Amino acid sequence: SGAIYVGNYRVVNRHLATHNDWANLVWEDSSRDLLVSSTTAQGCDTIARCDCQTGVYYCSSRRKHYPVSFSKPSLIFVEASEYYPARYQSHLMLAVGHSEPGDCGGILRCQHGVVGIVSTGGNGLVGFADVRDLLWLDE
Ligand SMILES: COc1ncccc1NS(=O)(=O)N1CCC[C@H](C(N)=O)C1
Ligand SMILES: [Zn+2]
Repeated sequence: SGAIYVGNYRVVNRHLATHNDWANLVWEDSSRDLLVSSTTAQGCDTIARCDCQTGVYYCSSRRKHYPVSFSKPSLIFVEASEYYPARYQSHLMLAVGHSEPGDCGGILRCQHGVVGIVSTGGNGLVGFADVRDLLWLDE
């Protein structure tokens, strides 16, 4: 679990969005596993606008932060799950690191701000949904 809170927006994994997220929907994209809902309170986070390929993510299944080198956002094949059919997920960045399904929503940050959230994993890999190209989150 986990979300990004920026301005009057809440960014969550689309497969973990609640009834309240869908009732206050701003934008969603199944191919990216992202959903953004509106909030009444001002958020605590800020978004990186950079090309960093290293950073630190929070792993709830270890209660620890880990440093990572990750690939540039790209279209990657993701096996079928209870939430989606087998498909290509876009804007996904991979890194070597521990993750379990409940780790989705953990934030990946660099020195500039939030880069993305955990969205995929397995066999010593962890995949993050990028949010740096969503410029409208800042206005
Ligand atoms: C070890 O398993 C995981 N670890 C972290 C996050 C996720 C998994 N499991 S997953 O990649 O199969 N995943 C399951 C939930 C939906 C996700 C999606 N973005 O399509 C894909
Ligand atoms: Zn950066």
